[PDB]
Amino acid sequence: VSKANVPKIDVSPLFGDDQAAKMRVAQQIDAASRDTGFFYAVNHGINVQRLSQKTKEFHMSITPEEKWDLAIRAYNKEHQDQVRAGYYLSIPGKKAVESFCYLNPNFTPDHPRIQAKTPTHEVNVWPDETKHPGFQDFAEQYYWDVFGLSSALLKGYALALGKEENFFARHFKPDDTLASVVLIRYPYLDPYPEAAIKTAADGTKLSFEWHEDVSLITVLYQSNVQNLQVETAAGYQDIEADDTGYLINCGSYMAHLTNNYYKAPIHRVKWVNAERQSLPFFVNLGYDSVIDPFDPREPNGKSDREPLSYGDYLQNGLVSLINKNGQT
Ligand SMILES: [Fe+3]
Repeated sequence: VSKANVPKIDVSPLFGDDQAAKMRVAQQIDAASRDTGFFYAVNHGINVQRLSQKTKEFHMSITPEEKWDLAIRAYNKEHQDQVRAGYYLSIPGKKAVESFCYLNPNFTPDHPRIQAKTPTHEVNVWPDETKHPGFQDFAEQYYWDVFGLSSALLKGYALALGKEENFFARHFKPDDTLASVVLIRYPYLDPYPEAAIKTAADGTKLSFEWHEDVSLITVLYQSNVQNLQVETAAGYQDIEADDTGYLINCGSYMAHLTNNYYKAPIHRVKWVNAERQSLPFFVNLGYDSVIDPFDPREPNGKSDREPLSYGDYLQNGLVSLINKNGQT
């Protein structure tokens, strides 16, 4: 199995006003997006040591009682309003992964999308402050820290495609973004439950099967344990780990609006028996956000693809992904 070319891109110019330096970053983003589809963002300014530490404290200290109280509807019939946000339980002996998902902290009962009961909008659920002091504060802060990095990355993608730098970012707003953070624990288990290991067609043992991401872009921090593979025409290639950088890829909404010029890379998660974290931030726009599709290959950029509302895209995509790769 070969190793994927995943460049490390210094994204710091995207926070500045040196326009030529931003263009040189955008060229590297373009090149990566047309190759394997992945790159590492380095010099990003986020304290990822604190993120990993606080996440570890939470996963290791939460109890079965608390997990039921926080569980999404798939695990607790009482929580009919929690489809996205909450705890995703492991099943001892059957399912190893567990995770906690939270959404825009601005989604409160006062928010009009919550008042209207618009699909995909939910109010976050949190553990008791006294049992997990500082966790909610850290998690909400982190949402806005990674929001800020993601805004900057969206400027790079816009420039890469020959658009003005706010082309995507103007639709990525703190008041309505459907973006999510997922705090995923992959445990060390001995013996490891065979039910939690899938066998790929090529024989590889997997924790999560091939998929395209449901996102505009995905902004991922992982601990330093190699696990990801990307599909190329010549087969799957290993993505090397880097626990100081963020791993970035496009989701299927980017592929739609660029007429597959920037594809959403197909990728999968190898089984590795090691305690590790996987902390994605899924960059989603607003429920009514629409970007007119275009084709960067054409002189006039004309595309015959229908504009797709981001909310309808996200509702369909989240359900499709559960149906194909299983309830996480
Ligand atoms: Fe993915």
